[PDB]
Order: sequence, then C-alpha cells, then structure tokens
Amino acid sequence: LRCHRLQDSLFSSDSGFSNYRGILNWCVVMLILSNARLFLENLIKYGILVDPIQVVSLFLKDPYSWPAPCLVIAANVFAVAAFQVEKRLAVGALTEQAGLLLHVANLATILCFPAAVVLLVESITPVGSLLALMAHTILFLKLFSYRDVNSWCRRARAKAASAHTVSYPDNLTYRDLYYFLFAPTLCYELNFPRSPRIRKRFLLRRILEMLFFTQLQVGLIQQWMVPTIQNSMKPFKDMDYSRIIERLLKLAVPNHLIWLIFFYWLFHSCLNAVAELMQFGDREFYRDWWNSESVTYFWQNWNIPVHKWCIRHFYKPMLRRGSSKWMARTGVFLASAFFHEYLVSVPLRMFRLWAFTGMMAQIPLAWFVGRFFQGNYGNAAVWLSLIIGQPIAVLMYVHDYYVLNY
Amino acid sequence: LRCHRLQDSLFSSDSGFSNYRGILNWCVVMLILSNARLFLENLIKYGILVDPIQVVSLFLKDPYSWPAPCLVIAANVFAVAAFQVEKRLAVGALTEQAGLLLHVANLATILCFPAAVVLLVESITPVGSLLALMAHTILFLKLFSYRDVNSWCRRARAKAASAHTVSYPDNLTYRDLYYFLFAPTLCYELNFPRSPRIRKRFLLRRILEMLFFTQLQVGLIQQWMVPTIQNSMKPFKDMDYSRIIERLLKLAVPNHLIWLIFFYWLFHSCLNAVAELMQFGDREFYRDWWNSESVTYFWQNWNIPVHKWCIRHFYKPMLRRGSSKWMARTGVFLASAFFHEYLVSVPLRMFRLWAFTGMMAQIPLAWFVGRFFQGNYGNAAVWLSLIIGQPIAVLMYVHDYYVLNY
Ligand SMILES: O=C(O)C[C@H]1CC[C@@H](c2ccc(-c3ccc4nc(C(=O)NCc5ccc(OC(F)(F)F)cc5)cn4c3)cc2)CC1
Ligand SMILES: O=C(O)C[C@H]1CC[C@H](c2ccc(-c3ccc4nc(C(=O)NCc5ccc(OC(F)(F)F)cc5)cn4c3)cc2)CC1
Repeated sequence: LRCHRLQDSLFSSDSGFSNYRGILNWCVVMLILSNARLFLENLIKYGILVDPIQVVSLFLKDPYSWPAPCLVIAANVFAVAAFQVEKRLAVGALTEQAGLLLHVANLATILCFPAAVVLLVESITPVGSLLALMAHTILFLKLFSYRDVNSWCRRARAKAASAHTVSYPDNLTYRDLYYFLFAPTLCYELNFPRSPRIRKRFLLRRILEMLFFTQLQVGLIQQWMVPTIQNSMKPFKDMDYSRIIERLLKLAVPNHLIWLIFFYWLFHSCLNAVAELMQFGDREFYRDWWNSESVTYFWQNWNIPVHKWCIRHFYKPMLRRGSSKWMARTGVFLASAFFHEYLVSVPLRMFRLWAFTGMMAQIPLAWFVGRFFQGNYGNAAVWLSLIIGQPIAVLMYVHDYYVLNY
Repeated sequence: LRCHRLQDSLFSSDSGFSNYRGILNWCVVMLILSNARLFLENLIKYGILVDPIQVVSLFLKDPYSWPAPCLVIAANVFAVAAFQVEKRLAVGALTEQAGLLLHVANLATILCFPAAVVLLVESITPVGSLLALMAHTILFLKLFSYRDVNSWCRRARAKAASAHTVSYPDNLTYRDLYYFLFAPTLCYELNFPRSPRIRKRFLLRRILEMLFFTQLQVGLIQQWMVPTIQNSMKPFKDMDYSRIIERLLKLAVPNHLIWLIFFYWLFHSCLNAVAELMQFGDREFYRDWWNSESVTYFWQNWNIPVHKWCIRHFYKPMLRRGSSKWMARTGVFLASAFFHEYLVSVPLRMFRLWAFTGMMAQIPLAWFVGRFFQGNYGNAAVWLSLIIGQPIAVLMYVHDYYVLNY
C-alpha cells in the first residue's frame, strides 16, 4: 500500500515538531565528559573542608568585620517592623491610612538604608554588597506583596462583617512570615501548596548541579574572559564607540555563556534546592523563555516570580487604578530599569547609567523584532538581542571596575 | 485567588515539557556568529570559480583517468538490465523463475563488480571509491525494491485476471525508472507524492547549509582531529588495548561532532535539496533519533529510508516466510554489518573486521541499555553509546589508513 505519505522533515523550518528534550541531554553528557575529571579534582580538594562550622565560628567570634552579613541580618528589623504593623492594625489600631504610611516608610527605609550603608562604608566587598542589595530588594518586593495581600483579605473580612485552609487573621505568626520570607517566590499567599516529602536524591542532584556549574563558570571567567581584557586593560569610560564595540564583539560570546550558566544555576538549581529543603511545591520559576518568538514573550517567561509580581501588584493595579496599558507597561520597564541600576551600580559606586539605558532600549528593540522577523527567524532575532543585548551592560560595568583595580 | 499551582519545573527530570525548538536556533545562531566571517572568506575565494563547466570539460576530454565516475556511469548498465528484464517479463516472457534468477544475477553483479574493480585497480582515490560503492549499494537496494514491487503488482494483476493513479504495466518507462533512481528513497512505489513547486528560497537555504557545514567539517578535521594523530602517528593494527583506548578517549569527541555534521549535512540538507530539485514531497528522512530512550528506538529513527526498507523488504518477509522475530532482527543486523564492512573496508583495502564487530556488539549493548537505564538516563546512555559506540569504527579505519600513508 501507500508507504510514502506527503509530509515534511523534522528539523525543517515549518514542520512544527518541537520535541527536542534530548538535545539538552546531549549538552549535559558533553559537559560531564568534558569537565568531570577537573570537577572531581576540585571537589576532592575543596569539599573536604569544614566550610559551615569554620565560617560561622569566624563570623560569630568577631562581627562588624564583614558588614555585608551584618546588613543581611539587619534586614530582619524591617521584616519584624512590617509584621508588627500588620498585627497591630489587624485588631483595629492604626486606621488604614496610618498603617499605609507606616508601610511606605518601612519600604523606603528598606531601599535607602542598605544603599546608604554600602555607599558610606569602604570596608565592604562588592560581591558582598551586591548580595546585600539583592536580599534587600527581594525583601522589599516580598513585603510589598505582604502588605497588599493582608490589605485585600482584611477589606474582604470587613465587607463580610456587613453580613485545612487558613483564614485571614490567624496567619500572622512569626513562623508563617519567615516561611514566606525564605520561600522561592515574591507573591505572598496563605496556604502555600506544600510538597509531600523531601526527596533526598533530588536535593543531592541539585546541590551537585550548583557546585558543578559554579566551578564551570569560574573556569569560563578565568580562562576565557579575563585574559581577553588583560590583553588591553583600558576602561570603557574613556574609550570611543569604535574601540568599545571592537572589544564587545570579542567579549560577547563568553559573556553570554556565563549568563546562561547564571540562569541555570540560580533559577533552576538554587531555587529548587531551597524549595526542597522547605517543601514549597510550586516550582514554576521560568517558562520556555528560549523558544520565544518575541521579546515581550521573553520577559513574560524569564524569571516567572518577578513577572507575576509586576503583573498582580504593579500592572493590573495601574490598569484598574488608571488606564493606558502602554503607560502601565512603560512604567513596569521604568521601575525594572531603576532596580537594575540600583542593583549593579551602587555595589560598584559607578553611575554610568548604562543598565538603565539597556532596559529602556528593550522597548524599541521589542517593536523592531516584532515588526520585522517572525517564526524561528524571530527566535533567532531574540537570541541576538540576548547575546549583545542587555547582559552586555553588566559586563561593561564589571569591565570598567576590574580594569580600574587589578 | 490561588496564584500558586502545584507543578514542577520545566527542565526538571519529570515534567515532560519537551518543546526545546529554540535550543537548536541557539546552536544555529552561535555557529553563524562563530564561523560567518571565515565562511564568507572561503566562499568569496572558492565559489567564484567555474566548477561545473571546468569539471565536465576536464572529464569529457579524457575519460578512464578517473575510474570512479567511470564506474558510477557503468552502473547504468545494471539499471537498464533490470528495466529490460522487467519489461520483457511484463508481457509474459521469462516465466517467473527465469526473471527471478535474472534479477538475482543482476544484483550479485551490482555488488561484486564495483568491489572487484576498486580492488584490482590502483589508480582510484579512496574517496572516489567510497562514493562508487555507495552509489552501487544504493542501486542494489533500489532495484531489490523495484523487483519486489513489480512482482507484487504483477501477481495482483494476475489474480485479478481470474475475475491520476497509474496502474501496473503502464509505469515501465525510462523516465519513471530513472526518476525512482534519483529519488531520495529506497522503497519503490508508483505515484510518488509530488510537491507543488520548487521554492527557490528553500533550495538556496539548503545549498548554503551544505556549503557551510562542509567548510565547518573541513575545519574540524584539520584543526582538531588531524594534529591529535600527527602528535603520534602509529597505527592501531599494532597497538595494544591500553594505548588504543588511551588514543580513542582523546579522539572521541571531535569524531562525534564530525559524525553529527555528516548527519545534518546529508540526511537533511543534501536529500532535501535533491527532493526539491525534483519535487518529491515525502521528505521523512529521519524521526527524532536524538531523544531515543533505547537503541532499538535509535535505529528505527536514524535513516528512515533504510529502516522502512529493512522492514518491508527484509523483516516482514522473513516473518511471513518464516518465524522467530529474534532470528529475523538478528539477520537484519547481520546484513547491515556486512554492508558496513563492504562500505568502509573495500575502499581502503583493509579487512580488520572492526565495523562488523561494532554493528554486532550493538545487540548486547541494546540489551544492556534496555535492562539498566530508563528515561532521560536511558537517553544519556544512548548518547554515550553513540560517542564511543559505533562511529569510532570508521574512525579506527581512517586512522590506520592515514598514519600509513601521510
Ligand atoms: O519492529 C520492531 O519493533 C523491531 C525492529 C528491530 C530493529 C529494526 C531495525 C534494525 C536495524 C536497522 C538498521 C541497521 C543498520 C543500519 N545502518 C543504517 C545507516 O544509517 N547506515 C550508516 C550510514 C553511513 C554513511 C552513509 O553515507 C555515506 F555516504 F557516508 F556512506 C549512509 C549510512 C541504517 N540502518 C538500519 C533498521 C531497523 C527492525 C525491526
Ligand atoms: O504580557 C502582558 O500582559 C503585557 C506586559 C506585561 C508586563 C510584562 C513585563 C513583566 C516583567 C518584566 C521584567 C523586567 C525586568 C526584569 N528583570 C528581571 C530579571 O530576572 N532580571 C534581573 C536579574 C534578576 C536576578 C539576578 O540575580 C542576581 F543575583 F544576580 F542578581 C540578576 C538579574 C525580571 N524582570 C521582569 C517586564 C515586563 C511585559 C508585557
């Protein structure tokens, strides 16, 4: 009979096959084959140490010598302040405007305090400073959501006053609040879907992933990105467009690989290990941002938590409390650009305003890729927009900081 | 409301997402970025020549100086002989056993003749010899199917004698036969599903793919695989197991990449370009052989044409004309191993019997991977079975030929 149907080839541009889970297994197996010996050497070297005990002892025996963990611990006072304000206005005190302005004061403090500290203290490491600011902005967003959720459910109980799952007031416990603090998400919500058990094997796999990709990224930086700069240690702040782009074209690809490894090490390994140590269940940290035939589809699927935050605490409100979805989304990108700048500049005491420029230029870039390319061609366009794109801004900052110091 | 469903992460081992078409676009864009300048230089150098005209002139002005195209042209006599036998026994001459033994003689000739020529003529290049043998084995399989299909439809017309689409006898035309000869498939069938038009853009894309990957593979060989041998030019025929494996571990990865590029350049670019020059429509040359959580699933999806051939001319018959599916599939692997050996050894006048050994050891390897691993773990096991696996046999042969001559 007819043993020749009229069809089209899999890889072909328009078959619509899309079942390539097994290309990634190839990437995994090649990475293992190509770095396994080195990783085993580095593990049998470093991992035999007593890292947790020695670090906690060396810290506790003399604090104030690392102001970054000092600051990370100091964030607890803002956490507790927000908890206390909520619990006070839970019974009826602090008429709603009072609680609102107390929350606003607390949040503005959470922002302006660690920045002021890292700016007016020289004995702090830029990596520790970045981690401190990261913790503080995560706390800012988490507490913003805490306030909004508690306000919503309180006004719901108020309207009901005109007449297993946890109800409104009985949730305000220290354990609940801290659990929300350390949970891999930015959207507060009672009754977080817990996971049944711990799955020690899964946990171990994720820790191994973290260690592996950490060592691999150290290797990438040391052996591919640093020498390319050491060959000409001259900052960008003084170069001209020609030399800037001539250097960036040589720096791009390794930067992009480092960025991909940041993603996989943080958004899938770290967060999963955390959510496993403390059964959290949800674990939708990212959608298929890769096969994204647009930019507005890339942002809606890279870093899910931040997306659903910007949506249900910053986009939907400014639509119900306003109009002009264009204005709203531009506000989203504006706030995110400010946050990027606050995140990268302040730890390095630079203000070149570059990351802001990149996040903002995303908008014309988005319209460009939307008007011109389509399909897999559009996906390639987005990949280009990622290789040179945004993650080159952080690279420019780190470049002009490294050449100026080493 | 509930904005936290209980789900699992995409990359995670058991979500079952599998929509990674866009990882491959990343591979494409990275390859372009990393080889585009070099490819444009090599194109602006070589492609300006007059390759077709000059080659046809230099051949036609003095034949017998390249016996490989001589032999490729000589295959036409076997093609015409099979055509003639079919047309004669179409009217009634050559009682079925006569036609059968004439076909058997013709096929045995198609096999034993080019081998004898390339074995008893020293002025032939090993690459040209390989191409000649490839053409002859393709012709062998195509004519085997031609015979079987014509026999089936003839006996169908015979049973009907006891009482738009093309019927049985009106197909035996030179144009039809030659069209089947040059069509990217091994299963003869009247009324091949034609494609509407030519799609010049598609054609150009495929030719560019061929040229690109050709230059890229030349680069791979010259700059990664050759020097690794030139550092120690000693044949395997004399080494010991230790040194053999010590060299193979260093040769494996580049070999595997060369093999992948063979696949993509031949099974998707070359065949598609051909089937486009001559609207053929079908274009199912391969199924998803990568994400293949087994070996028996890898073979059933790598090189579709050969699979459906072995099935509906060599497996199904030996099941209806026999039993013991185990015996049948072992016969399939035995014949394929003989064909591999005939294909690689004879052009190099070696007989180390290695490729046969690899194709045969696939069987215990298949049972191994089937019993032990599962899921993505099984897929990784198969990838390993491909990296060291079978495509190392051809590498051993080419190694022991190259060290002995250069
Ligand atoms: O039904 C059930 O459930 C059972 C099922 C069981 C198993 C199944 C079965 C088993 C084996 C094979 C089979 C074996 C060997 C083999 N080799 C090729 C091949 O790709 N050749 C390499 C090559 C290299 C170079 C080249 O180009 C150039 F020019 F370089 F030479 C062209 C090709 C394709 N094969 C297919 C098929 C099917 C039967 C039924
Ligand atoms: O779809 C409609 O309905 C229309 C409309 C709706 C709204 C939508 C939208 C949503 C979100 C964003 C947006 C913006 C910025 C942003 N940045 C992050 C991010 O993850 N990258 C920074 C980073 C994080 C961690 C990190 O780790 C460490 F530790 F190194 F710091 C390093 C860097 C996530 N973002 C998300 C923008 C727009 C647009 C469409």
